[PDB]
Amino acid sequence: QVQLVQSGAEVKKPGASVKVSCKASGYTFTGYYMHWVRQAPGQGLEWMGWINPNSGGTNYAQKFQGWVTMTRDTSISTAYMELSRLRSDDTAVYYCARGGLEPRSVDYYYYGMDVWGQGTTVTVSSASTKGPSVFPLAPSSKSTSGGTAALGCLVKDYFPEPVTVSWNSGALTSGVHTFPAVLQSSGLYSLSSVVTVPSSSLGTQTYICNVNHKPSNTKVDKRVEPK
Amino acid sequence: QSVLTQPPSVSVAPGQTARITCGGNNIGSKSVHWNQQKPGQAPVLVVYDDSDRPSGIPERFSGSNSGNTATLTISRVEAGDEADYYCQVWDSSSDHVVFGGGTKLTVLGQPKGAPSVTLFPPSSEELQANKATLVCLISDFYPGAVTVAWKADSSPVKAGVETTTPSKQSNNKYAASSYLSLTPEQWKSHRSYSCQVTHEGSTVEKTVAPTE
Repeated sequence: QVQLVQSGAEVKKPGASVKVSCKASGYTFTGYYMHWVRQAPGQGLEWMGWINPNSGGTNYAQKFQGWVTMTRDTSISTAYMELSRLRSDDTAVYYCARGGLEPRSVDYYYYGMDVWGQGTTVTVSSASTKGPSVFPLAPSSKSTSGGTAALGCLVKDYFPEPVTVSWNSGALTSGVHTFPAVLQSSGLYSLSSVVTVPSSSLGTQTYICNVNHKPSNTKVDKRVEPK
Repeated sequence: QSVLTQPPSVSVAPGQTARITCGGNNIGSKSVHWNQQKPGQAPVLVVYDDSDRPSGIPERFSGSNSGNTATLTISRVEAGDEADYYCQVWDSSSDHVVFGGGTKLTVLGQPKGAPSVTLFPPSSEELQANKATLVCLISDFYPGAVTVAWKADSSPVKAGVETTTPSKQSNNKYAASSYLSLTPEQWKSHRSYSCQVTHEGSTVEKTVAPTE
């Protein structure tokens, strides 16, 4: 059961640093090179370098020299990668991946990158943490078509991602469409969650969207009522 | 050094054979490995040493490597093969792994569909906080390309618009959304506002009005 398990998502200001980790299990950590590969959003894989977990020796692609430091702790079979002085265009998912078998030996076999960690998102933004303003999207005659009514919640101007929305504490799940967030030019996000329900059921049933923004320690239950 | 050149997109009908090329100078002399990356996931090694498969990978995935072109070949293409495919070599001048730029495989034949559009006006709660946002939700369209334009009383509004890129829904159609920010005075001073969605040459337009 060969696994690489990376540490959790990180959100940073330009100029800051971050240290991400990659815990290996199910094989002999010191017997394989560890690589790191990043992927900026919507873009291709970019190899960063490798570390030899047996010696600690490293090798960095050119554009990662001088601000990337790969280390390891063999005690706990863990590789680390420290990124120094982040720029906004370092925003990316950062992967560790196990590489060539038996470093510096007659049996050296690089057959690709056969096992990948799950990735660590690193978001670099000058925006500052901020909980959302949650507003009802009231069902009206204009939000109704053919006896079903659409109502929802606007989750406005928050940072960073993610936010989760449920409805009526998890009891209302059919008809729920939570849209992916827009990143506005202010650097803050907005998203909406909408639910289609029987227009005869408004008046008898209460609708509450439950918004959780864990990065700001904020939760909002917003009642959504007809006009 | 080894600069690996892949076509950005390849499309193929179900059951057919997809070929994704990876071009490089004397790539034939290096061992080429191929990773598959499905939306949302970490990459997966699908072919190594030009033609071998890791255990678990179906036999429909094969590759060749000769001269100046390596080729990932996917036989009997299923819709579950939609993914980004990357080739990879190891440069000998500097123990440096080089990736190709990636190839998007789109599997053809999914049914087209015009967008459904729902437009909400500013809530009274927001207006009472001295702000106003119009929300235009766009769903169930395919293919996943759309253009969004906003009007106040039929003249075009270009400031204050924020629109997502489309993204796949669980039913394999796409969704997007667009937001128009304005002041409560701007919202009340016009007779109507419109969100107008263009998809494959045809438009769906929804209107809201402050006094409604």
